[PDB]
Amino acid sequence: NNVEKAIEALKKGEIILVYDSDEREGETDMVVASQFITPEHIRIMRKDAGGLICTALHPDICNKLGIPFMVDILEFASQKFKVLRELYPNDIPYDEKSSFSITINHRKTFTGITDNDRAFTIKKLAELVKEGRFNDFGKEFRSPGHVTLLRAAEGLVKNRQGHTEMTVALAELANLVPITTICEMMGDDGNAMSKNETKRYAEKHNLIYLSGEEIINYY
Amino acid sequence: NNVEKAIEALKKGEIILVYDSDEREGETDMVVASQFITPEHIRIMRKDAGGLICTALHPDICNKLGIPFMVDILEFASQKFKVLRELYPNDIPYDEKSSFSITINHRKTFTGITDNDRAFTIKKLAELVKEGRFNDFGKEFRSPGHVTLLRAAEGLVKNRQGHTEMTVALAELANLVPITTICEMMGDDGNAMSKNETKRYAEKHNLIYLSGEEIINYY
Ligand SMILES: [Ca+2]
Ligand SMILES: [Zn+2]
Ligand SMILES: [Zn+2]
Repeated sequence: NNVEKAIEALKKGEIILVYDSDEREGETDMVVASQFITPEHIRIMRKDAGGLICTALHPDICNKLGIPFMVDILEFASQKFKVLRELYPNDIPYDEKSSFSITINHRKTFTGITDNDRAFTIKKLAELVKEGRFNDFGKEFRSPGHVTLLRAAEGLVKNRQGHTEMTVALAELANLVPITTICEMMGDDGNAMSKNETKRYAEKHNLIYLSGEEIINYY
Repeated sequence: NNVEKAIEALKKGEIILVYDSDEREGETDMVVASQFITPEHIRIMRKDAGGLICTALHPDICNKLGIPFMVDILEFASQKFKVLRELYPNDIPYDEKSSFSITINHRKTFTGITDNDRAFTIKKLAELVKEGRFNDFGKEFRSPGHVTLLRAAEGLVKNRQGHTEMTVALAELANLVPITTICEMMGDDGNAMSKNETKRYAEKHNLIYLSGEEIINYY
């Protein structure tokens, strides 16, 4: 129904809005299939959403490339930088653990933060995966950079119900490269844009709007 | 006089604009003293600037906190995570190393991304430093988070002339806690907002428009 529409929207390279849940973060993210990302998508995200621009990757891709969770990197590096051990995220409110990963940048980009640079870098990642050029990964990108990556949990929505898993799930259902770029919608009252408020944005912009349970049930 | 003008502005908790040299980044960053940060500050930055919201710390503050360069952490972790080996920052886009450090969220924040959460996270960090409670760092903050920290170079603008050093140097002259929060301004053409547009922006909002080399020369 609504999910199907969302799937069709993704194949056409459009942006969809996704609400997680009232009991979890209670935030709405703008979503786009990374293989169709454009400079215009980013400009719209920094302007109309305002959160962090992140690109979520399916666990299968992360494994083929050896991409780890950021916490695993810090935990290991604490042997030399002790303070990192003190910063461990053992108390995250809305969930057990975060999906944060490393941050990259295309060695070809200048500063890497402009809309053109980020869309370039993101489209390149999605393209290298779709073409199976895994051996060219380390060659095409560097790190750190300005493009933040997220790693979706093994089993997707079965073991974790975050925007990271949900959006990747939708891309899999659409038979696309399981890679998505998401950004949270912030409000003018210093908090996250309300559910009713993001919903309006969706209808007023002809975009499809979904909630966590809808996607999870379809999966 | 132009620099001292920006100084009086920083102490008043105002946002100042800085345009660096054209032979490096050729961009304009929004700048404000982190100890005087507010949700509105973040909101303005994400809407009219759009870049990455970063907090730059004086090298002395970094050493007392144990905060290293993100490149050092990845260089070390590459012993276990091979993917990081092929991403060695040997082709540094600008100077020698990236000023990028770790990302953090104060533990008493919820999602960390909202304007209130990020402003709280930056203000509490300024408070912790000003009160000299360095050993409380891990007690109050967690990593990774939604705010990106930058580590200024030893000797600041004397050894490195990046946005990170110029803005921190200012905080020193202003006799404030040497911690600043910066956001690069993005243009609608997909690139960084040009100097002509930043000047016009500074005028309409009546904000100081300081030059990069002016700050260094005065230092
Ligand atoms: Ca989140
Ligand atoms: Zn989320
Ligand atoms: Zn206090």
